[PDB]
Amino acid sequence: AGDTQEWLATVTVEQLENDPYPIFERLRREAPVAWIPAAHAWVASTWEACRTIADDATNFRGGTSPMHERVLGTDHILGAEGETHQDLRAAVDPPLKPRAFRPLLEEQVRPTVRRYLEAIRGQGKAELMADYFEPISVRCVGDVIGLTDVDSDTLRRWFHALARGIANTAMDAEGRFTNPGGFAPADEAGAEIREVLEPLVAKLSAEPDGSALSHYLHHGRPHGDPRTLEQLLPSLKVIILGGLQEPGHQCAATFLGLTTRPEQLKRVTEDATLLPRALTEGLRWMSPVFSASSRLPLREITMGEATMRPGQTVWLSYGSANRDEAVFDRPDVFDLDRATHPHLAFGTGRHLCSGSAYAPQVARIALEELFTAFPSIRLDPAHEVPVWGWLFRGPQRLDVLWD
Ligand code: HEM
Ligand SMILES: COc1cccc(OC)c1O
Ligand SMILES: [Mg+2]
Repeated sequence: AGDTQEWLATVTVEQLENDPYPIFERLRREAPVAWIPAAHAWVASTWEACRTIADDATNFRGGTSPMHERVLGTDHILGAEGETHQDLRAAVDPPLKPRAFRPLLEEQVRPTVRRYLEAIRGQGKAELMADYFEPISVRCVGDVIGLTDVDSDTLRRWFHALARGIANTAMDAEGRFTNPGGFAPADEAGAEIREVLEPLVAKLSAEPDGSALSHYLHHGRPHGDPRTLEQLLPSLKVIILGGLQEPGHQCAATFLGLTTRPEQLKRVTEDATLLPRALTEGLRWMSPVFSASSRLPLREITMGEATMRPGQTVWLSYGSANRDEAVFDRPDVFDLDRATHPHLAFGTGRHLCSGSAYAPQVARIALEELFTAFPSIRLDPAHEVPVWGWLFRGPQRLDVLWD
């Protein structure tokens, strides 16, 4: 145990961001829950540590951190419990259920996908993150969470700024931020978000219209007691971050994973019915919310060498859990035909991702149209694919060619 602690003292936030897999491989073997001094927080790395802490509503509550409070606000849906959590879920869940979104797939999602597809067609090359996956993700999600009138460039800037803020976790032994300037993008985005949402909230609070934000304010509420801006805003920032970022990362991770398996990529491009399985494997293989899910202990609780205390962040590395050798065979490989087993990329239990049904449908349509249009698509050998992050993880660029 002493060897493990000595090694953990050497781990930096930079190493976690740039080379997480060997770190989590060792943690799964030696410390299922471990204190990371560089991040002033615990991290759970095995499947069972993540699942147990995620699910156990008696000993753990929804997570938060000083980054969540700075970037999102204090009382966000991730941290909420009891009636407050059920009220926030009542606000945000209904539009994300299949009964609600099913018509929008062909009426809205596919036309949006095809608009971005048409813009890259004929080039024989693209950088799929900025040119395709991110605009699709932010537009298809933004259009269903009240942000139809925010352009894709702004939505992408917002999610990147908020995600950078959450990732700004370097802290000294006393828990003080060593890079407070890394919050400047999130502060700027937060002010812009509030300036967009505040007038809409004020208008729709008094004159509801059936739109997404109107439902967030009024659904499940007495007439005359709608939710207020501050009751919703931290949770809306949760969604602006992850709702907008994660689907593009699912697409990118699945695309990248497929390229590592040439025969599987070929099979998928010619049989779109395999896309749901590919997309599920993409989430397992490079979980977009790799470790940014979290819980807080409600009482002192010990797992192994980790004695966690109230108020301390326990990050759940679902991405490591999804790479756990005790659960999956050769988890480091993308395998379209992997033996069936659930994954934790959407979490589990009462905080299970509200978007877990909608996101795989956006990603399916995005990849269907891409592979139909460009069956010869491939990575450009003149570029490398930079992958980054341990809290939120995904490819930063996907330079491709096609014939
Ligand atoms: C493939 C894409 C996505 C992934 C991988 C993902 C992943 C996650 C994860 C890991 C959590 C935290 C679960 C936990 O702490 O146990 C979460 C929470 C949440 N996500 Fe998703 N997400 C995605 C897309 C979306 C979208 C598109 C939306 C909405 C438009 C959304 C809305 C939410 C909400 C509201 C929560 C909070 C649920 C709660 O705490 O009760 N997510 N997501
Ligand atoms: C810490 O921030 C987050 C963690 C997990 C999911 C999120 O958005 C859905 C999110 O915004
Ligand atoms: Mg230190």
